[PDB]
Amino acid sequence: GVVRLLGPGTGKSSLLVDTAVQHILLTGSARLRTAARAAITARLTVHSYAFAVLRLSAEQDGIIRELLAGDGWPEQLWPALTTAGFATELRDLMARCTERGVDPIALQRLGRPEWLAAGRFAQAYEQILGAAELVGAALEALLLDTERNRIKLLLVDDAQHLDPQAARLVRALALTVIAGDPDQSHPAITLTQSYRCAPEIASAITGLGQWTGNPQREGTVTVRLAASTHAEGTMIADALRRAHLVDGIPWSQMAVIVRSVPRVGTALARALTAAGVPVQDDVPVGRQPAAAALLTVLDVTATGHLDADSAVALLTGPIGRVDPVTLRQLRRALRRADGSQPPRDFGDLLVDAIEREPKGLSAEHARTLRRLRAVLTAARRDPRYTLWQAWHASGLQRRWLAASERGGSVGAQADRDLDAVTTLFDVADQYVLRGLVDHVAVAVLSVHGALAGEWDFVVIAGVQEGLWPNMIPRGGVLGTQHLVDVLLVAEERRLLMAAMGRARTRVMITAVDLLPSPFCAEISAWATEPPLVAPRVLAPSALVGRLRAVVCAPDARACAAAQLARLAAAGVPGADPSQWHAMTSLTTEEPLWSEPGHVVTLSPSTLQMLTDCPLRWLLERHGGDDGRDVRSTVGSLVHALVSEPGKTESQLVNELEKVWDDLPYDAKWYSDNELARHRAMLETFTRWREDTRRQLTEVATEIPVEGIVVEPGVRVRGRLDRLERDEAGRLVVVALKTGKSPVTKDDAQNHAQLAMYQLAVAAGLGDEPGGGKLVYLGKAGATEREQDPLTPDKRAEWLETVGEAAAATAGPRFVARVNNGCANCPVRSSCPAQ
Amino acid sequence: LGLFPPTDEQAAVIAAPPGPLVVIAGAGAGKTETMAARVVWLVANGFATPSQVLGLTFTRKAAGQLLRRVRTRLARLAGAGESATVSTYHAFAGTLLREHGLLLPVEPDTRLLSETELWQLAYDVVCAHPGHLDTEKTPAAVTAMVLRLSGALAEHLVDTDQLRDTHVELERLVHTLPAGPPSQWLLRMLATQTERTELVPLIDALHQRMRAEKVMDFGMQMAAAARLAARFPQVGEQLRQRFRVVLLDEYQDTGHAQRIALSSLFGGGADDGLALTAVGDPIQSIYGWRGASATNLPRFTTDFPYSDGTPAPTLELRTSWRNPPSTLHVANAVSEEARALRPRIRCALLNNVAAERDWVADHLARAYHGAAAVLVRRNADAAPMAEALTARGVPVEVVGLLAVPEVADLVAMLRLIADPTAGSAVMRILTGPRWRFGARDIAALWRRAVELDGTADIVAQAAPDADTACVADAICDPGDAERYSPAGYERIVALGRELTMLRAHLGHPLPELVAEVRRVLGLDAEARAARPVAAGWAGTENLDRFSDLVSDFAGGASVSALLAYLDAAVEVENGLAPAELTVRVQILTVHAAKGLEWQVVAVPHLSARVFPSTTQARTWLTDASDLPPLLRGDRGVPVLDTSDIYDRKILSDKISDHKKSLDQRRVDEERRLLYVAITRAEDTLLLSGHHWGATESKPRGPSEFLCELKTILEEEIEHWPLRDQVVEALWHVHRGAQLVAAAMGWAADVDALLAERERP
DNA sequence: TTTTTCTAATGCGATCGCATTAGATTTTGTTT
Ligand SMILES: Nc1ncnc2c1ncn2[C@@H]1O[C@H](COP(=O)(O)OP(=O)(O)NP(=O)(O)O)[C@@H](O)[C@H]1O
Ligand code: SF4
Repeated sequence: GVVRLLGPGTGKSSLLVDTAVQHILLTGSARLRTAARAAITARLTVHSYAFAVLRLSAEQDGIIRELLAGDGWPEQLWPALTTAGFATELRDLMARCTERGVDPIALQRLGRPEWLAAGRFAQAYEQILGAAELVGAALEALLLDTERNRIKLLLVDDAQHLDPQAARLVRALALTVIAGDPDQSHPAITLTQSYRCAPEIASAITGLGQWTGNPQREGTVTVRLAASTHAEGTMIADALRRAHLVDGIPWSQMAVIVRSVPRVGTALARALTAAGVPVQDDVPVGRQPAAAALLTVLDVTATGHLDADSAVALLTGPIGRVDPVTLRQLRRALRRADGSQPPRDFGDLLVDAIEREPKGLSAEHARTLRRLRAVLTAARRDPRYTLWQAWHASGLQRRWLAASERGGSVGAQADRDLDAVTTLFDVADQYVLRGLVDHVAVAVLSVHGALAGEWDFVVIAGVQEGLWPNMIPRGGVLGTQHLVDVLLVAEERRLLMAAMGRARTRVMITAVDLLPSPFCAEISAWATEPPLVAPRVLAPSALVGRLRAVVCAPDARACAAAQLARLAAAGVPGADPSQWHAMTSLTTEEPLWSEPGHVVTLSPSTLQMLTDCPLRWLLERHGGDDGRDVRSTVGSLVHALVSEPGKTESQLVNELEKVWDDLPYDAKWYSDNELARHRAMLETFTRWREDTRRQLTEVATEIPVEGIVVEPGVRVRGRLDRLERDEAGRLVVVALKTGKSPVTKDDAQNHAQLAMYQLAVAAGLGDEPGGGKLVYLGKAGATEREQDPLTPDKRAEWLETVGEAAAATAGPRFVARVNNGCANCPVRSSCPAQ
Repeated sequence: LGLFPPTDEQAAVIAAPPGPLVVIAGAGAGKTETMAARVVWLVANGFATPSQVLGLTFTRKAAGQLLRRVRTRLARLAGAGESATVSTYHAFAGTLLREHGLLLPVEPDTRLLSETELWQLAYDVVCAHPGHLDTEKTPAAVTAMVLRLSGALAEHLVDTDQLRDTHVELERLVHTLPAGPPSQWLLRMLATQTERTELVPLIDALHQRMRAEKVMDFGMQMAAAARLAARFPQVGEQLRQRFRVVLLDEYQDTGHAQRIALSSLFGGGADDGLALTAVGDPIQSIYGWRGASATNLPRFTTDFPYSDGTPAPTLELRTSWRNPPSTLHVANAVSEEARALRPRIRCALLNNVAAERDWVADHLARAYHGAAAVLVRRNADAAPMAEALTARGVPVEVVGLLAVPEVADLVAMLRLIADPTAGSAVMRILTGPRWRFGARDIAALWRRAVELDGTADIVAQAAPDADTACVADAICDPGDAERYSPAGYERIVALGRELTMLRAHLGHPLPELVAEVRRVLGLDAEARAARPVAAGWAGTENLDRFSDLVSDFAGGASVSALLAYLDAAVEVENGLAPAELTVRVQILTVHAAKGLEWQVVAVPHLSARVFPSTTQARTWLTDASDLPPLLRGDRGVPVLDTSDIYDRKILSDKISDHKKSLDQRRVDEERRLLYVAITRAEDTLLLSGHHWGATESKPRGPSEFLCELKTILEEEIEHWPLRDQVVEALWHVHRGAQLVAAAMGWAADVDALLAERERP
């Protein structure tokens, strides 16, 4: 005959095995049938059945895309045809008619001109199988006298979700138990004994319906609203942590059921691993960094020799691994042997150490070159006869097998190594050397994967009004959903009923307040407060932060300090007052020098800087500076060309254009507009020098200055740019600058750089104060700011400024004034004045 | 049936028949209370369902507060006898392009580019342009003109080919004309207009790369959504069959791309059975530089007609509920000569900036301690006026994620790992509250770092492989332990062994390294110990949301990316995330206070050249990226005629007078910032203005405002060589650590956490 | 050791060009 047994958990698939033994099967999933024989061989599908009856996806995806390109469309869709987002709306129209058995001619009876063109495209696709029309073809193939007699018992076991073209592959063979469960989408058998739900949980479900419960269960249903998305993700990781640790139900008994895992369930699994709670857990194979370590050795072997940029990627990878501060120790110890005065690149020097043997200096950096020689000898002396040969000749893979044992950081890192290393071996055997390279815990999950789990504790997250009733419309161009029903709030309410059915111990429904949906208020009348803005946690780095917050505050202090005493006795980093941040001490608090015969050494370019802020001086000098700043090394290439005494005007321009190509500019339209801007900055010099050659006379160019300005006695060290000699015997001072914006005349005579050069001209190293110029190459001619000759009174007014400032570099606790240069300083984030 | 009686002036907006309708909602009259009482009347009296309702606002804050009064007044409508859809403007066009997106063929897979990642994509189409730009400027200064024309062509719907022929028929009126008396300045006007047409092939290679990657902008959304409605008249047909009552809020800020999208769809003369209501006042239209449409309040009534030629009606709805008199007599006189709203001050002038802050810190501390908000135009200006009020004793809430001292110690120390040449993020580490180095041990690491270290050779440095004597390889090789102190050598060795471990976790996946550095640091335990007990357990809000931006980004190289991405966010975005509080005196700006109310309101700095902000103002004839008004939409913005000029004394007199009309019009956008500041009061009001500034050599007086408000209050306290004060700082826990040291429902947790620690 | 913005004004003098420079270098949302 044909019998049927139409609630959650009520003993249906367990009853179908008792009939399947007492006389001595169809599940619908390749995972559900694994456990289905685990209950049969302990007592003792559809899409895999119609395949054998017809025996006795991206390849499919490209076929629609190619025929759309060559092609009775209504001519409004003619721009859309060359796209790749029209080949998915058209693919899913032919899929929602194959599940319902509609001929391509049968769609043409429905016409609405848009469906008639799909009705012509579908019969054009037959003339040119898949995993969708497999059941629909075995029904069209149908032997049935031999087939139906071969079977003594038919057990379909799951008919609540089963397509109508699959409903007539069973009914053709219609022994014949038709089990089903008619709510959560012939003699009749009903069931009421839940067998898998508490009477508090079962009354929550059937309250929403407008079957009894297991009386041996103890259950509770609760609803908790949070106040922010961050606080909502913490009380979940609280509740999964209270329950395992205080109550005691283990992991792999808890689950977080979400509506849709991209919108919520990916941002929530990050905010829940941080609280110590495990998640059982995607990425390509080419982007896997441990996989492409050894694929480069394939890439090098198929080209005969290793390049420059492809050989540094082996040092920054897992084969021979260097940190970023032992490249800087290799590069200094490889430019010391091949010591050309303009030194080479680092790619061109790295090949000459792998190939031959560098024997000038190597102690520990030779071992990191042997494990690159020995791999690149096994690549020289089927390709998988060399893949494993290159693998084994390295010292690699004997590391992590002696390191996947221990380690919480390297431990999962070593397991993802071999799981990505082995998954690249199996891509090689499926190819069968240039072709192999050219071709290459809590279960958080959705509602449609939450139908095959036991799950004591269940948390339904994200039950808010934006996404649990999806008001997100699904209109389109082709109009699929208007076709799917001619050929919703109440529908999504079943999913919230079919989610709470999987919980036997407890149910937690969680939203935010971003509003509560009108489903959570319908739980409150059957369930057993303001929203939470600051939620309690049970992490050991969460208690020690709160206990320290009350014991350092403007009764509870005596309670908290006893708890921090027992935390510090076993571990818990952050509890001992030897580990607090506000309880550390300075290292020295001793001055920079003593023994008062000491003589400091100034320099005239850092003397306005040292009267402007002394903390700025201590941390730009003595390390701490952002880097190279290419506008400096162009403005110093010009000071070199101008400083030569025997070159003409065309001699200088030709020597700048030859060297300019080695300057790291992006935007090669800007590397040309900065050369023509710096050709004219050499024209402006010789136009100026010949204009004032009648007034001044050169003495020397780029003079080193080193003497004793005062005798703590100061010491002046610098390089004067270009010293001149006036017609009255005086000695003016020229400081050629390459900026655009000149300094004002009110600041042109308090200029602390020129006022130390002419102070060094007086008293030896002449002996007249002379003057001072400041020539701005860049912006009649090049603008110049002038400074007067010195008096015997303004000298002493300036000599006390040098000596008073030079003693502010000695002692500790430097001043930090707020200047006009705060907006352009590197050391700003560690400034106490900010 | 359960509420208050409506006003007689509100009994015409509520009982208005279906059809287009305008409400000129004045200052503080509460256009949300009197709007949910029309969704109810258009349901209880028939005419709709509660699922045929659409409500559109700009911000998402003013959208979530409209669900909470539609849903409330409808649950009490079902008490005596489907939910309405409320969404923003820019999220209503993302919906409109996922359904009908393939007609005008834009992909439905199209990701929305962020402000920071949009800058990352146009910087690389400027640094890879094969040509001869010949522009005095730099890259990273001409890619902020690409992003400001292409954000202003996709806002007036120009299509990039009308811009190529604008420099002609003005460059010939300068040369082909004769004088009446090229002038060397009018050529400089003409230099900027031959600069747009040199960066038209730059912004058109930006659009062709935003289609080979299928990504868009927020202003690119309304460009494609505006065109689709006008081109295909079937989109509006299937939207007037779904929504039968539509609400439009703060419509005075609606631009021009949001105007011909909402006028082709919802009734440009389409269906008279649709009840359509747009609200907003023309007199709080304070933006003007962001959505910029000076129309939409005059050109609404002739734009949404009765479909038979008759224009729509317009309703006054002017009443003030959260506003007392004697603060209306000012605000009606401010907006005079520019129906006056009717109901249902202490002016001053000091001669020092630092002492005028004492005057407002008197009243803000005398009425607080006797038993309020300060509206400052510039945020940078707001910071100083929080220490002059902290010393008085009033708690202060002034309203950058990358400048938070727990995130900024995690951006750095993630930069010492990657590149040991950023030296400015080594002094952040060595001088911070962990391992406090002294001055003598910093200056002895630098001597170690030097001892480890011609035109053809100067260019040899400043190469990418150049050896520069950095500090961070004197940590990993400090030398001999006789240069440091015995306390300062024990920390360098310790620091070295921390970085050698963290640099091996560098080829690992990227959000598993930001959560690994943060554990080695003392973060998430020192971030909560610096939080008061009254907060709760909340300490790590803005440190968790850093790591919900590293893992969104890395869906990552950790050296090439996150250091180029975070540093481009500092300049371009000035902080990726602000981070909200639990939520005193609020010292918010004048743009962040649109829609709020307080008790005592202080508008502190009404000096000249400060509130009006006349300085740093430019128009279309002195910069390239400013879109001339011949083709600009809503062309207000008066355009020079160019056709009545036959002498050079005529031309440069048109230009020098059109340059005053386009700047008179920016003084008019200032008086609308008084009116959106004065009326935010509910009680007494504090107006003031200094005389001597802060960094001048010549004083600036009061503005045109403070010289006018003295004549308004009189027809009023009589409060009517700068400075050389230089701020500088020399470079409980000790009480609390006595208790924890001398000791050796919180107690049940510690006994539970030790059940996992003492059990393998 | 020494180095690095740009605009639009505000005054000059033989109207308008060349020069100095003194004031600043705004405010700020909008999808999944
Ligand atoms: N008499 C019983 N003896 C033992 N276990 C029982 C009994 N009655 C019910 N159960 C349990 O109840 C569960 C039966 O699951 P089952 O009825 O197959 O699930 P379902 O909710 O009907 N879904 P499905 O199996 O896909 O049809 C198992 O965990 C059984 O152990
Ligand atoms: S911000 Fe001020 S104190 Fe700090 S380095 Fe710069 S000038 Fe010196």
